[PDB]
Amino acid sequence: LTGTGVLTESNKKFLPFQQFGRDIADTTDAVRDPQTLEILDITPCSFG
Amino acid sequence: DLICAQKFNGLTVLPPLLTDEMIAQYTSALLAGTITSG
Ligand SMILES: *[C@@H]1O[C@H](CO)[C@@H](O)[C@H](O)[C@H]1NC(C)=O
Repeated sequence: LTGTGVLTESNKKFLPFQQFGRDIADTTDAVRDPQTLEILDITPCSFG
Repeated sequence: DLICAQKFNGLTVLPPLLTDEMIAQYTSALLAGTITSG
């Protein structure tokens, strides 16, 4: 799954079985690294 | 939050030209002029 954005380590408390994340808008805004078990935040690059 | 989420899909909100301080100044001016000059 592809996209674009700025990656930041996330302090949200994912449960062991959960793998993805979603927002109120119901779009991907949090993913878990496959090779190593870390949770990162996704935020699109600035626009205006 | 939800307000910020909408901001990320091509939806934007502009700020009003007149701020609350200016609105309050206008209202106070009207009130004072009234009570002092009919
Ligand atoms: C594959 O990558 C993971 C994460 O670094 C590591 O734990 C594992 O040892 C690796 N396996 C091999 C064969 O390199």
